[PDB]
Amino acid sequence: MREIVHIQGGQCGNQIGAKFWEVVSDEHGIDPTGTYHGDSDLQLERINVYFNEATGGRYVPRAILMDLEPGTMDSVRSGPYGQIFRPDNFVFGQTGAGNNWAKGHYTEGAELIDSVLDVVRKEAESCDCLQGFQVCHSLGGGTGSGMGTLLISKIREEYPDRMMLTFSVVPSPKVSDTVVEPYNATLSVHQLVENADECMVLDNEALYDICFRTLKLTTPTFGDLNHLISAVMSGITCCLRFPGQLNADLRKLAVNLIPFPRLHFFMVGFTPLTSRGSQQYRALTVPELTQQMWDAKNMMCAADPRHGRYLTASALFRGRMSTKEVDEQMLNVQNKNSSYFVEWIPNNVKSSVCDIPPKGLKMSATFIGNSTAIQEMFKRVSEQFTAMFRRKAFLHWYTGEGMDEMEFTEAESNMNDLVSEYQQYQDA
Amino acid sequence: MGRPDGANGPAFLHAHEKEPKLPSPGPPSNPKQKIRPPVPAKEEKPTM
Ligand SMILES: Nc1nc2c(ncn2[C@@H]2O[C@H](COP(=O)(O)OP(=O)(O)O)[C@@H](O)[C@H]2O)c(=O)[nH]1
Repeated sequence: MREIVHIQGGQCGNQIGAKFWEVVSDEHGIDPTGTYHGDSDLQLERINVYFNEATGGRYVPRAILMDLEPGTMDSVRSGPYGQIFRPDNFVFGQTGAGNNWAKGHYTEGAELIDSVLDVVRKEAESCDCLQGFQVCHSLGGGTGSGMGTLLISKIREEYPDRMMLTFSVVPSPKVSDTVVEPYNATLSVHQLVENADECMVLDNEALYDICFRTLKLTTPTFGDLNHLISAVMSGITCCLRFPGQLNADLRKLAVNLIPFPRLHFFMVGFTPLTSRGSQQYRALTVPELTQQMWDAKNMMCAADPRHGRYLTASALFRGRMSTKEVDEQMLNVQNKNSSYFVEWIPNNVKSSVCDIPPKGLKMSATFIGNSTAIQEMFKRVSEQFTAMFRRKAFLHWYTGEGMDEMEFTEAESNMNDLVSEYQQYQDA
Repeated sequence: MGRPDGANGPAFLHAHEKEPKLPSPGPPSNPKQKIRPPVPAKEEKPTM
C-alpha cells in the first residue's frame, strides 16, 4: 500500500540516486547482497513502499535509471550497493547529450522515451495502490533536463491522478559548471509549471556553505553533498514507512502547502547538522532542532527567506518526543517573527512526527517551506538568459534540432507571469 | 624510342620564346558555396 516508484534521470540523477538507495537500504537493514539482515519487524512492515520481494527473501528497488553516456551505469553497477538494482531498469544510450536541451528533449530523448515508458509501466502495475512518482533531476545538463521533463510530460497523461515530486537541482548564480546553463534551465522550468505537483529546488551553493560552515568539512566531495540530498528525500516518506503519533501521507503534505496549482517551488533544510567538534557542546532537545531549521542557513537553496514572505511551511520530525513541545515551538515562530508570514493565512505551518528516528541518531527533523523569496532564483536565471539570448549566442545548437525561436519566448514569458504570481501574492 | 637521326638538329631561338603569360585577373568559376551562415547583425533583438 502507498507504493512509490523512483526515477533517476541523468548523471546527477544517477549519481545521487546511488546515495539515496545507500541510505534507505541501510535504514531497512538490507545488505549490498540485497538480502535482508535487519533486526526488528518494523523494517519488513512497510518495505513494499520501495522494494519488491524476490526468491530467497531478497528485496530489489523499484527504481528507474535513465541516462545517456553509459559511462555512468558502470559506476553504479560497481558501487557498493549497485548489485541490488534490476539489470532491466537500466535505460541508457551509447550517444552523448552534449549539454544541449534540444537533443535531450527533441531527438535523442524521443526514441528513449517509449523505451523508458515500457519500463515505468512494468513497475506501475507492480503496485497495489500507487502513491506517486518522484524524480531526481539536474536542470543544467541535457539528459536530466531534456529527457527528464520529456518523461514527465508523458507520465502526466497516463497518471494524472497520482502525485509526482521533483528534486530538481537548479543552476547556480555564482558557480557555472557550463556556459549554456541558462537555456537548459528556462526551457525546463516551462515544463515543470504544468506537469509537476511539487518541486523542491536545490543548489550546489547552499550545499557548499552548509558543508563548510555547519559541517566544517575540509574537502566537500560530490559524494558528500548527495549525503545531504539523500538525507531529506528519505525524510519525506518517514510517515509512509513507519508509525507515528501524527502521521502524514505525501498527498496531505502537498494540499497543505501549495495554495494555487503553480506555486510548487519549495525550500528544504535538514537538522541537526554538527561537526565532530560540537558534538561535545550540543544538547539533543527539540528547541535545538527548531532553532536550526528555521535559520536562513539550512536553506539548501541559495535564496534568503528574509527577503520574501513564507506562504506556508512544514516540519517532519523523527524520534520519540513530546507532541506539545513541537506545537508550541512552531507557534512561537509565527508570533515573534510575524512579518515574514502572510496575513491571509492564519496558521501556515504543518507538523508531523514519527516514532522511528534515523538508524544512527535518536532525534532528527526536516523542513519544507514554500517561500516567496524563491523568485530571486527565477530572477537570476532570467537575467543571464535574456542577456545571451538577445544576441542569439549559442543558438544555432538549439535550432539545429528542429527547435524554433518562439520556443524561447514562450519559455521566457512563462517565467515572467510566474515571477509575478510570487510577487503580487507577496504583499510585503 | 628517340627521334630518327638528323631530326634533332638545332633550331633558332627567338627572344621570349618561353615566357609565361598572365591570363587576367578574372572572377573564378566556382566560389565553392560556403556552408556556414553569417554572423547576425547585432541588432536583431529577438528577446521580448
Ligand atoms: N549534488 C551533486 N551535483 C552534481 C553531481 N554531478 C554533477 N552535478 C551537477 O550536475 C550539473 C550538470 O548536469 P550532469 O548530470 O552532470 O550532466 P547531464 O547528464 O547532461 O544532466 C552540473 O552543474 C554538475 O555540477 C553530483 O555528483 N552531486
